[PDB]
Amino acid sequence: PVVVDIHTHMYPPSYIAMLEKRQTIPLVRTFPRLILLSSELAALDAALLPGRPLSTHFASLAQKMHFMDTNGIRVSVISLANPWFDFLAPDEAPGIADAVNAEFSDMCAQHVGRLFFFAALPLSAPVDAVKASIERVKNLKYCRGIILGTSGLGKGLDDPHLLPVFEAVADAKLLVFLHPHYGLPNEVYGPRSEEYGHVLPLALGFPMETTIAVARMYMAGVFDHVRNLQMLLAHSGGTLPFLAGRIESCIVHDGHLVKTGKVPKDRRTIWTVLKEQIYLDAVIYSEVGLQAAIASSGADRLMFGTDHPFFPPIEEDVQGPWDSSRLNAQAVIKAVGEGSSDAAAVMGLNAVRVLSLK
Amino acid sequence: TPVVVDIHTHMYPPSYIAMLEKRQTIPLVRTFPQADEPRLILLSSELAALDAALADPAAKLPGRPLSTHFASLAQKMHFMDTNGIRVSVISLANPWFDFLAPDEAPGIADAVNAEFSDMCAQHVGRLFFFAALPLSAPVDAVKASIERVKNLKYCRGIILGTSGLGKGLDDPHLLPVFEAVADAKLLVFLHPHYGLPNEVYGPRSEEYGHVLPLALGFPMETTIAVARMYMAGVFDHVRNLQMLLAHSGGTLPFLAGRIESCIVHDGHLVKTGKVPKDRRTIWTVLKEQIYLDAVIYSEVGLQAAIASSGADRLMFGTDHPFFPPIEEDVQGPWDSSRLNAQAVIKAVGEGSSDAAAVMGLNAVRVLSLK
Ligand SMILES: [Zn+2]
Ligand SMILES: [Zn+2]
Repeated sequence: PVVVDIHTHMYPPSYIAMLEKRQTIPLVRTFPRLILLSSELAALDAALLPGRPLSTHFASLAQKMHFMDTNGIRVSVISLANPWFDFLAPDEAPGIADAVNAEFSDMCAQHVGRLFFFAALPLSAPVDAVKASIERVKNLKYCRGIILGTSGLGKGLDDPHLLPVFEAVADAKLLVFLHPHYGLPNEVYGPRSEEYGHVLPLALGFPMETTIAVARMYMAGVFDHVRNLQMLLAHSGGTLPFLAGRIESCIVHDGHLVKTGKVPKDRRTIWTVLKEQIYLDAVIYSEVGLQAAIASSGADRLMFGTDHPFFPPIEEDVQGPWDSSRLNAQAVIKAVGEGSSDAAAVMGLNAVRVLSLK
Repeated sequence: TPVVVDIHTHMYPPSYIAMLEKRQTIPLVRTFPQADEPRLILLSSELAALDAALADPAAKLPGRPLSTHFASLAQKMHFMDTNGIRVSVISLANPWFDFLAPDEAPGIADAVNAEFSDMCAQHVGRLFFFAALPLSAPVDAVKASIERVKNLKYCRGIILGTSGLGKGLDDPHLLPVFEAVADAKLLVFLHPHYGLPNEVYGPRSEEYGHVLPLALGFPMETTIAVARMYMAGVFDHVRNLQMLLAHSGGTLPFLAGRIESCIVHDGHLVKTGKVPKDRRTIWTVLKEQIYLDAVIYSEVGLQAAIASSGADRLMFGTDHPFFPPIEEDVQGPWDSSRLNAQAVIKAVGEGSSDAAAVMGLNAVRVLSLK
């Protein structure tokens, strides 16, 4: 069966030009260096070494195909990487989103049958412009969904003004790939965080941000309001499979919510949402986490990803197989067994079915 | 029939409650004219509701109800009898002595710890305790308190929060505290309280009750604190340190793989020699120096915890009395306790050797509960 990577990124050339133009994070400059995160500010100021290196791996389509060929991946569903268009002024974002989504469509056309994309949306623009962009991207060749950050329009996913956006994407039958970026306020990592490289913001901040975003969305009733909405969660839902039971217990034991009628007997539990409206990527690095994800959403709702090109080997050949991909592939084998139907499903067949790649 | 032990179960002695009643800023206990039962206001996430309640009689009561269960030893024993628990290892709840002034802290801690010992003496064989420390005081005052704690009947460990001496658990000033407790063979029960900066929950945070700070803030706090300890090499510098993590390690069993991948793929750490071949992985630490409570509410989470630390390193708890049933006239076991017992049964099977271990025999062995 076919191996599909649904969590894989590129920065197209026109997007790169935007980051070198910028004065504040997010930005790109030579010391090029990719400085995307708030946690990287202290290292940047000391260097004005900071952030992570900008490589050919972000920008080159040839490099993407080579990665796929050397890591046993047949199909990639590529997306613009964080932070997308969030920093752009409301009047300019639609035009830039258009140009970038056009570049992705054109890239996919270069390797017919091996490349599809999640489109990025001009979420700093008015809702009318966002809806216009949605209608445009659903008619671009090779587009198979939307990538969305946790901040939504700027006030998170429980923002009432975002509901028409959710409705529009759902009605268009576009899968929403939710992806972190803002992490947690750097103060939580304490006065020694610089000593630990990027480990705390990447290993903890990102998945925690995703969990909080989805929990807010769930608590605000978004999934009930937009019943046809389907969402794919980055990094196996962040921590959601592990905390789902705790969330449920805290809800049913919340005095205020129960007494104010927010916990009716017929409420759809987070477990139900996890099985009905949520897909999970398998970017989790261990069969321990992966088994929890499978138990939460079902093996028919888990999808292999690599997070290419963010985790290259540090000492091994960057042109050879990547450990950061192998770890996830091995997690699948260890959890459900090599050659099994579950393995085939997670490794690509689920994505083929859900994204109509067949 | 195997002994059932609850290792995550709390009390506030009347003297401690008296301190909170006198406080003008969180943490505090306050009575409002609307209700009769006092309000327990412990968390920074509760400040907005507290300020609104002080300025408006129509606003919702802030914090949670200060039920009699917090101070009543009789109600603790009733709870144990009605929930099939033979032994409780009780502990002062958050925020312990963290808020006390340095000068006063050691004396108060010593007295409160003495009170816990005396409570345990009331029901011999059924009650043990984790002691709390005066961590706002100088490190040598803390070490003096650990020495006293060593001498107390029924004490089997230390409970503490994530702030340490004030700079978190990776603070090198805290290393001798870990050394002293480890040398004393006192298990360290790490428990959340401080959560996350409230802005992370967004502008509609006040609409979701306590769900976000309790369901997310608490376990995330625990995960961050332990990850900091791990990255700072605390588990390597104090090889005999044994830690019990609240709420099945927060999120650690689910993120352990991600943490490991981020380490081995960190350019800075690899290039500066911080990822040597002989590094003890988080998986190794989880099997060798970490115990996990089973306060996770689902077999899904529980199975991940078991795979991470092993069935011999998981311990049943209830978090009594923080999650009472909301509906009146309710009889029998608390749902919040029953959920955890059912999670164990679903994960490892009723009457199994693993079930006996998680439900009490692990605690009996590790904490020498006879
Ligand atoms: Zn990514
Ligand atoms: Zn507790």
